[PDB]
Amino acid sequence: MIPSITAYSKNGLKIEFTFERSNTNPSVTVITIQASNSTELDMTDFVFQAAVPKTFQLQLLSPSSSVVPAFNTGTITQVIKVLNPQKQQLRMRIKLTYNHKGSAMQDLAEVNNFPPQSWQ
Ligand SMILES: [Xe]
Ligand SMILES: [Xe]
Repeated sequence: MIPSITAYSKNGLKIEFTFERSNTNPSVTVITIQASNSTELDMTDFVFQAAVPKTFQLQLLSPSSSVVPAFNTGTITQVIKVLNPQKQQLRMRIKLTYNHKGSAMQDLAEVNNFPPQSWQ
């Protein structure tokens, strides 16, 4: 009912967002993030961070793990709750940090493709 989106897809790392409206607080959208890794090597010590504009509040819940396993063999799932008291267009800056092939990777990206249903 809220379309899912690919929030990020780069360097073998894909982050999908699925959305649900909170049953508790109709101003809250619950985003379930799924990180997957299409590469041959695990992405370890993986950390998702996000920031949203001033009018919103965010709660990031604990991720399912810290490894995005190679070959799409599973995902990291993590829930972000977004409170949007002013029904503003949701947009988000995400920061992804992980190790891959022994190297520290980090990328900052904007997610500006939130479906209207996620914030209207
Ligand atoms: Xe994640
Ligand atoms: Xe960020």
